[PDB]
Amino acid sequence: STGSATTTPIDSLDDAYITPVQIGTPAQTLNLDFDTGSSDLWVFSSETTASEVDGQTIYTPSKSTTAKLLSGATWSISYGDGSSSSGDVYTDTVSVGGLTVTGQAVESAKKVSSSFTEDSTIDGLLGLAFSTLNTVSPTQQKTFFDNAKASLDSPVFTADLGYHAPGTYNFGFIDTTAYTGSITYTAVSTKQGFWEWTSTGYAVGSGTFKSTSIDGIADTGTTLLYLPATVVSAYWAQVSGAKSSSSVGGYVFPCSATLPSFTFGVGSARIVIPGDYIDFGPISTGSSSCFGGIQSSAGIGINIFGDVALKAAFVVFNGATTPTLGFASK
Repeated sequence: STGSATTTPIDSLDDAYITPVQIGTPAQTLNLDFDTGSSDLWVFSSETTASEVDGQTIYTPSKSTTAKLLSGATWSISYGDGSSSSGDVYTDTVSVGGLTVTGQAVESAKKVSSSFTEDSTIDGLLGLAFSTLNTVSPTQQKTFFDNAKASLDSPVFTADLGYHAPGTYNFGFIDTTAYTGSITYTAVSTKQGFWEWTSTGYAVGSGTFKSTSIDGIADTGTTLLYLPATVVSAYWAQVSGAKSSSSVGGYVFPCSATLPSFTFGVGSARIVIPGDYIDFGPISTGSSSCFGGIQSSAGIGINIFGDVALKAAFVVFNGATTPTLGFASK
């Protein structure tokens, strides 16, 4: 089997991407944030504290003839950005772009933190990291991909995120028309539960490539590119007037600037992030100070190849017995 679904930016900045997901019978379609940095499929629901729902579409398990309470199961998650959610668990039928999994754990939120409530466009998350990170207790549950894998034509999914435009998540096949050149594959460590890999280096603008190993995670659920402070300083040093602002919480730059590109290495291959992808607009409405899309990972504890990086590539998440990651230009 295969599936193919369009993923759409939530706003004009590409702060996140939403993908429609069918849950239950008859289908209830929710727009979920596909997150290769976590492993829970959780949704706003009829059980969510009413004051914490503001415009989201909810899953109502009582209206699904295929929903079954997973007795005794609870979940609770906290994300790298400080947000969180928790609740109980149903199993139900879940379909993404024509690919159907029966008996998928659908984690129903009883509580969500403010940042989720405040984002009306995201109805929940669909985790695509390794199932070892799944938070369901006392019986850990499998991700949608893990459940689908054996049925797929090939045990892979691909992320093709757009810049200021829709893109695609495919399951079970590589669309060879979706990228240019060849796909370069690179080793993955699953020891922390992430799609963790090592970039071979970077360049700033038309500058020379610096060969250096940069361990990090491919994370569709993180907006920005978080890299070591040395690398980030080298980038922003090429932007007149850019500075790290402790009050804002990162590098800012004059909105009048033209940003240089940023290149990262995948083996001997190179992925070029155009400068415009690195502009996240005014820090507050009407400001002429703009927020940068490349930020320091210092104090996160890990480097994160988030959407800023991934959207410059066609990315293969290869879930073979020994997983790997592939990157192609597009």
